[PDB]
Amino acid sequence: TKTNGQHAARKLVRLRRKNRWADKGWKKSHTFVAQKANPFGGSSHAKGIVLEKIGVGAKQPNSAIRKCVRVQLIKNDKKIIAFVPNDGCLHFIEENDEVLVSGFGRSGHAVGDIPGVRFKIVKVSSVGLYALYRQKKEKP
Amino acid sequence: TMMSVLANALRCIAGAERRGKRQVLIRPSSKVVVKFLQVMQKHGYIGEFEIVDDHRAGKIVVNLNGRLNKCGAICPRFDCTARDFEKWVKNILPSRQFGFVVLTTSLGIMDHEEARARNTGGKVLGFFY
Amino acid sequence: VRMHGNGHGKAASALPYRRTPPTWLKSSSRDVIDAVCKLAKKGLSPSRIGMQLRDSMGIAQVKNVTGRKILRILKHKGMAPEIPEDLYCLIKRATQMRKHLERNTKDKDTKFRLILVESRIHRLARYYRRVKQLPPTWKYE
RNA sequence: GAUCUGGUUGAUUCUGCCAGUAGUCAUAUGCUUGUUUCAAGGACUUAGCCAUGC
RNA sequence: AGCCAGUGAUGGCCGUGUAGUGGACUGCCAUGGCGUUGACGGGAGCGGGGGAUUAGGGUUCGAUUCCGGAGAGGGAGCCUG
RNA sequence: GGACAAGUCUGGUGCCAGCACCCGCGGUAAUUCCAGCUCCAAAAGCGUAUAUUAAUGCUGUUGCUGUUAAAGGGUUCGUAGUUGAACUGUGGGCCACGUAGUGUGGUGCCGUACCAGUCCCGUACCUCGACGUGUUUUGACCCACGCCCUCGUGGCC
RNA sequence: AAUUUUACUGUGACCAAAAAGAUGCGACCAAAGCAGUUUGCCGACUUGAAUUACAAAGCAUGGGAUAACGAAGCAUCAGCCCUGGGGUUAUGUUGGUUUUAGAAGUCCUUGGGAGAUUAUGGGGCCGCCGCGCGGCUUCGAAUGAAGGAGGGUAGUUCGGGGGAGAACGUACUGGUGCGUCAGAGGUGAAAUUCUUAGACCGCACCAAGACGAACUACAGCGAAGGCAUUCUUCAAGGAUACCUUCCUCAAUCAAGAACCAAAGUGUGGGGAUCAAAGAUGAUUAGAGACCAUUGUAGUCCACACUGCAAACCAUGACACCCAUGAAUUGGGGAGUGCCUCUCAGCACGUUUCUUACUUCUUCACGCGAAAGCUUGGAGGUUACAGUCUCAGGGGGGAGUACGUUCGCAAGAGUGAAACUUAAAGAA
RNA sequence: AAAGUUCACCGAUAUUGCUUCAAUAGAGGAAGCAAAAGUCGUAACAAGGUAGCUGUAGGUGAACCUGCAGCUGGAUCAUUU
RNA sequence: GGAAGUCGGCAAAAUAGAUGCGUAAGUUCGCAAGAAGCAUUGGCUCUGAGGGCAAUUGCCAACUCAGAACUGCUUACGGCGGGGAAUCCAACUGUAUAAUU
Ligand SMILES: [K+]
Ligand SMILES: [K+]
Ligand SMILES: [K+]
Ligand SMILES: [K+]
Ligand SMILES: [K+]
Ligand SMILES: [K+]
Ligand SMILES: [K+]
Ligand SMILES: [K+]
Ligand SMILES: [K+]
Ligand SMILES: [K+]
Ligand SMILES: [K+]
Ligand SMILES: [K+]
Ligand SMILES: [K+]
Ligand SMILES: [Mg+2]
Ligand SMILES: [Mg+2]
Ligand SMILES: [Mg+2]
Ligand SMILES: [Mg+2]
Ligand SMILES: [Mg+2]
Ligand SMILES: [Mg+2]
Ligand SMILES: [Mg+2]
Ligand SMILES: [Mg+2]
Ligand SMILES: [Mg+2]
Ligand SMILES: [Mg+2]
Ligand SMILES: [Mg+2]
Ligand SMILES: [Mg+2]
Ligand SMILES: [Mg+2]
Ligand SMILES: [Mg+2]
Ligand SMILES: [Mg+2]
Ligand SMILES: [Mg+2]
Ligand SMILES: [Mg+2]
Ligand SMILES: [Mg+2]
Ligand SMILES: [Mg+2]
Ligand SMILES: [Mg+2]
Ligand SMILES: [Mg+2]
Ligand SMILES: [Mg+2]
Ligand SMILES: [Mg+2]
Ligand SMILES: [Mg+2]
Ligand SMILES: [Mg+2]
Ligand SMILES: [Mg+2]
Ligand SMILES: [Mg+2]
Ligand SMILES: [Mg+2]
Ligand SMILES: [Mg+2]
Ligand SMILES: [Mg+2]
Ligand SMILES: [Mg+2]
Ligand code: NA
Ligand code: NA
Ligand code: NA
Ligand code: NA
Ligand code: NA
Ligand code: NA
Ligand code: NA
Ligand code: NA
Ligand code: NA
Ligand code: NA
Ligand code: NA
Ligand code: NA
Ligand code: NA
Ligand code: NA
Repeated sequence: TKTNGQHAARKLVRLRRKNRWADKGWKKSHTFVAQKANPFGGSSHAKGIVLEKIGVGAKQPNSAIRKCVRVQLIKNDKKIIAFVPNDGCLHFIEENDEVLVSGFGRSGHAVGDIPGVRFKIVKVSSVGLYALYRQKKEKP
Repeated sequence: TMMSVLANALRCIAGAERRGKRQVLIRPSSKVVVKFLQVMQKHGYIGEFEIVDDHRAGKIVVNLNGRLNKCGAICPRFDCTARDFEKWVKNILPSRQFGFVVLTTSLGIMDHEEARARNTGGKVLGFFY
Repeated sequence: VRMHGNGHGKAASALPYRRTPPTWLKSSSRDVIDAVCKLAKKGLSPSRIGMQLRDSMGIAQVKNVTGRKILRILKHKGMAPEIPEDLYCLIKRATQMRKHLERNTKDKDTKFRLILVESRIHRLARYYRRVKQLPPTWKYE
């Protein structure tokens, strides 16, 4: 079969080092290109400023409008598209406000039938969007 | 080419037992092969065998009795300490109630039950059950 | 398998189990050594000497009577060849191929076969140098 | 504890990846919090800038 | 995929400086030293004792209380001991 | 709804609003959306995001795959590297009886068979004197075992 | 004088604590911490054990598996013992002229005991072509030869294997000379084409270039790509036979090297056929295509390049085991037909054997998701270990971009990512 | 015995020039991927109506067509005994 | 002050020897190249290296290169390339309207 040496550890070490670059999971954690292209510099959340409110359509089998916003980040001035969850909840956003943005799950992959959206709105004016939805708090 | 005459002989024997034969012929044989056979014969696993002499490496005729299930060499001959006997048993044996792992120590070739009694260790050679 | 090809041949000689002379031979050990020395004086190779005794004198396996191999006998008497006979015969063949190729430049098949022969010479000469049968810094060409 | 499940077909047996699942003196944010014991606490980014007292 | 030598690179000889040996340094002499068993260059990163996950083999984290090293906005010189 | 424990309950909306980590639900009777009532998990705790370990035999030394699913170089030569045939030899006696299988000889040799005989068919049998079992008992083998061995031959004694 | 080393294994040496495993003790339990317990006094029992450690290092035990040295055997030759001869120390002390005699060295010779290889053979004359006798002088101790490798000898063996010459064969095209007279060619049907200036057809010749039909096959040879008339030549290659020689010389491979169908490139030749580009005629809604008539590069040779194929058995090389029955190619061993010299020859029939291409429908076991594979296995594998090496990692972006090496160019080798998708795929 | 003079040595800092790394604007020219199915056709899947495919060279609105050599993964495991 | 002059940097200015180091794009691999750029240079007093011929010694010839201490400048004969980034044309060396090309 393969090499069975008792003095062939060098060949087996070189083989594993070369072949470990072939899986996308291991390569993503040792290459530094993902962090640069990621709007969050490897961070759980980020803070930004709302530019305008947009409505994106859903993918083919479904049919809806997904009520996103366009957000310009603060730490590096990159522009992203984020989705505001739950019923209503667009009237709590307004323009030029400051929001906290988190990932959508799946670590950069788009989610659901929303085309190319991978961020969700968490806090607006530093109160909490779900707390506003449940009326546990009032907008400042 | 032929790199291990111990791996060869143990492959011939386990092959003939799979088919159901009563005798095998083994070439080219050596001292290590004969000492391995005596360990299997002493535990009552093969039966009588005889060495035919040419003025070269000889040949061996072995009589079977339907008791052997498998026998094979371990390559390369790893190293085993007297505390490492169990780990090998858990890996290459069907159960710890029966079976044998044959080692080569400085006392001589002998199975792991005898080696533990003398409290020694060495390089593994093979197994049979 | 052959070392430089695709042939699987098995033709060879099988030597007898009984090494004693066959008791009808006469031709004592002293006479055999005399015959070997006489033949080598005529330029015959060690392999050709064994053939001549076998086919005409009844001596099979010269080692079995006089106890000495043919090359050892010739070395003791100081008539051994300068280079080993297998190396000499390979070199002679490579020379004849090269002489042929100087007039036939399009013989690409003989060019392939010449690469195989010279690879054999360089592998053999490396061995004879390690076991000191050839002077160190001996080169084929 | 030496364990796995949903998605390719009109059905079937595969390769294979997506998704599920349990931890983390591992960080942050959301909701909610009676008692007690033990406890880490401006490394992450900016070895950036510093009133006053010791 | 080659690296090192004017202006120290590897070694030798008397010397000088140091607390002391030393190419640490002056003069002279020789032509050496390292590298596919990965030199030279580049990227991430304070070492370790140790933490997390655990059939077994492993994978990963370790700025942080103990030990060692280094620095006092940036970088160089020096007195007293 | 399923993975995954827990409603074929009752109102509202009508591919809209929304849910949905994945498969999917919503176009007038929605087991999936917004609510009420019950129920389930675990509980002073419980969700979400990102990174990482196990799941993963999807990095395989233990331990993967390569005819057709991803994957054998167009074919030979060849250096560093990795891997490489057999051989020098694992004593001998007595102890002592326990034990121990072979075969070895002999021992009795019943009972039957068989062998050679008698009557005597036929063209079957009946009578009469070794050969083979299977009772015991020798020779080596091995296992339990103390000593000796100039522990091959010599050569001393 | 003498005077073996390493790895592996047993047991000791040598190793801050905290953390980790744990030995003891109800801190009311526990996470903890090393402390604590007396049916009471001026106290007693006291504890706080013992472990481990990637590799390297250090004393000593064995010698089985291993690896480091050495040798290449004529490169080696060397008895042992015992006489008997020849040739610093003391001299109370110190310094010198001194010396005992020894010990070494050489050369002689006397007792003995060994030898792992007979001292035999040669020189050697005489008298009886051979023939023994007498005196005689002169000068063989090493394992064995792998159903591992290499080399040798033989059948002047075997074959579309390779390179050079000289010829041969019909055919396509074009000419020449005769004959004949109205069409010929092509298609599903036609039209571009040729033709009374004699086409097509018939016979005989000539020139030039290419190609070797039928025989020709589940046949042969070659590393692959490939290879088909005869005769003459040159150097090779495999199998078989062998009581020849040699004695581990081997297997497989980064780097490096040589070869490699067709198309393509450069420079000289050659130019019959077919035929990319191009031109006409058709068909069609259109037809740039398929069909017809043509036609340049190419197709052929020499010398330099290129280095890609469904370059396929889509199956890397070496070694072992493994059930049957009919065939076939080459070598070897042990009744029938032809038979005046490549002839003590050549075919065939029966039985064995080594090598090669494979077949079973009356071919295993076994394996595989299946189709299928099965003595060059895709078997002997969760009962997982003979040895080496080249690739893969969901589908696309993409064999793309950038950098670099090679190339005259065409191109070849090496080779990402951002983004995007839940399938794509196999039987 | 201070101030001071001259020289050697260590050397901050500035200017200039090279080298290297990381980010960045740009008229125009292209490529990929999505959305809606808008226009033109029908190359592949059946002998897909000229079997399909690989390498290479030329051509053309687009799928593609044509020449040369190869393959069956073919639409044939097969017919002078 | 530094091309604002002028159709136009015309004319002038400017660079400059030698030695050590260093040198880009592009390329037909020969070049481009003195690319670009940086440093040194006087006088005086010494030291070392580089040879020949006769018997280790003696005698003798040639100026080149390298190094050190001290000392000085008013930057001080002559002679001696300015450089770089691009577009158009012609491949290049050569010839050619004696007296406007
Ligand atoms: K071979
Ligand atoms: K796999
Ligand atoms: K041969
Ligand atoms: K005519
Ligand atoms: K031909
Ligand atoms: K045509
Ligand atoms: K290829
Ligand atoms: K043949
Ligand atoms: K078969
Ligand atoms: K089947
Ligand atoms: K390329
Ligand atoms: K084509
Ligand atoms: K220039
Ligand atoms: Mg599918
Ligand atoms: Mg900080
Ligand atoms: Mg750091
Ligand atoms: Mg840090
Ligand atoms: Mg510290
Ligand atoms: Mg989730
Ligand atoms: Mg429903
Ligand atoms: Mg993991
Ligand atoms: Mg292949
Ligand atoms: Mg290639
Ligand atoms: Mg061996
Ligand atoms: Mg502790
Ligand atoms: Mg041999
Ligand atoms: Mg004609
Ligand atoms: Mg023919
Ligand atoms: Mg060609
Ligand atoms: Mg050409
Ligand atoms: Mg031409
Ligand atoms: Mg034509
Ligand atoms: Mg398979
Ligand atoms: Mg395996
Ligand atoms: Mg992939
Ligand atoms: Mg057709
Ligand atoms: Mg079609
Ligand atoms: Mg078609
Ligand atoms: Mg003006
Ligand atoms: Mg001028
Ligand atoms: Mg350059
Ligand atoms: Mg200059
Ligand atoms: Mg000109
Ligand atoms: Mg003029
Ligand atoms: Na080979
Ligand atoms: Na801190
Ligand atoms: Na300090
Ligand atoms: Na600071
Ligand atoms: Na596992
Ligand atoms: Na494939
Ligand atoms: Na207790
Ligand atoms: Na307690
Ligand atoms: Na405890
Ligand atoms: Na094929
Ligand atoms: Na391939
Ligand atoms: Na490239
Ligand atoms: Na199918
Ligand atoms: Na000139």
